[PDB]
Amino acid sequence: KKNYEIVLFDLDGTLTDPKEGITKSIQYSLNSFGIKEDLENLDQFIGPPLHDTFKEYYKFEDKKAKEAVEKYREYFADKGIFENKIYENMKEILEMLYKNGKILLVATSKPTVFAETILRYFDIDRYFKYIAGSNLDGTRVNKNEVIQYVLDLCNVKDKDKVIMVGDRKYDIIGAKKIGIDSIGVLYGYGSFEEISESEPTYIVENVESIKDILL
Ligand SMILES: [Cl-]
Ligand code: NA
Repeated sequence: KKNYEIVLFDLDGTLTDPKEGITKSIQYSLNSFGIKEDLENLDQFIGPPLHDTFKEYYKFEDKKAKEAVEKYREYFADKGIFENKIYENMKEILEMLYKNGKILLVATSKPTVFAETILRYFDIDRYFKYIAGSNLDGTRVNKNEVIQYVLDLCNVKDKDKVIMVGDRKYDIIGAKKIGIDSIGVLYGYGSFEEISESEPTYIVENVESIKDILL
């Protein structure tokens, strides 16, 4: 069994669930064009780019598609950003890791400002040394790039004591490009099919099981 000293976490689907704010932001946008939808029917739009949702599903023209994105962003910045749910038991495991002296980092494709806002909202920002996401109104940053960035801040030499925790293949692919171990979680947005096919170092069903691998 290996002793990991640096643990990286993705945000959405790993630490916190953004379902409420994302679906409500889409609903608000659709409403702006007179389209009524139940939030349950918008869950499937958590993940793909908004362009695909408005263009491929709602068949909005390129111009109407940008107006839809603007309305989404308006609601998200105002209220959507505060509509997240922390996964049950995550605060406890972060506290346990931190108290054992592990360095905890966030490496996410979500904009940094949003990641920091959310971690601050749940009073868990304090457990992370560095938090790295993408730029607001910028290009979505790839996972290997944000993982490398955050390790470089720690001036890491022994990459064997580093591990990435995430709920999507993108987290595992990122980890493999960097040459670090990974935990693929199943309680987020990645299916067992997806996670198992990405071949992470470990697979966990729930938050509590993270303890068994890291401690
Ligand atoms: Cl990557
Ligand atoms: Na995620």
